[PDB]
Amino acid sequence: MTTSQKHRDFVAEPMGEKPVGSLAGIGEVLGKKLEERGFDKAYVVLGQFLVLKKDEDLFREWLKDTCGANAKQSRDCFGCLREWCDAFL
Amino acid sequence: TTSQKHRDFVAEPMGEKPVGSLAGIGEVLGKKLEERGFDKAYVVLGQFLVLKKDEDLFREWLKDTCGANAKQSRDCFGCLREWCDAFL
Repeated sequence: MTTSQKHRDFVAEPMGEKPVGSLAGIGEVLGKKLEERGFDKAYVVLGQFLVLKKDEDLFREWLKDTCGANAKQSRDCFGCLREWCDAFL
Repeated sequence: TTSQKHRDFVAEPMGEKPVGSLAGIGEVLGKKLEERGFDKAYVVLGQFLVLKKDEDLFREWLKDTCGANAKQSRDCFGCLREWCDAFL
C-alpha cells in the first residue's frame, strides 16, 4: 500500500459529516481555503467530484483554482474520492 | 408515503444507475437532465451535495434545470435525502 493512512482511514467507511480536512491531500491550509469558499464538509467536495462526472482533470483543476492545491495534493484528494466512490457509491 | 421507485433507489448504492432511476424523474425530465449533462443519478446527487442538501435550493435548481413540478422535485429530493442518510 502506497496511499497514506489518512487516505486509508477515509476510504474505509462512509464519510458522514466528516470535515473537509479528512480528505487525503487536504491539509489545514487547503482546508481553511475550501471552508472559506463554502466547501466545509468532505461531502461537499464529493459533490463537486460527482458533478464533474469524476473527471480527474476537471476535478484537479477545480481544486487548484479553488484552494491552490499542488499536483500531489490534488492527486491525493482525487484518488481518495475515487476510491471512496468505488467502495460506497 | 413513497413509491416503490423511491424505496428501490434508497435500498442500495446507486452506482452507475441512470438519472431516470431517481424517484420523480420520468422520461421527459430524464431527457432534459441528460441533455444538460446529468446523465447518471450520481451527478444529481453531486448537485444535491454541492448545495449542502438544502431542500429549497435543490428543488428550485431541479425546476430550473429540467422543469420538474413540485411533486417531481419533492420526490427526487426525498429519495436523495434518504439515500444519503443510509449510505453517505
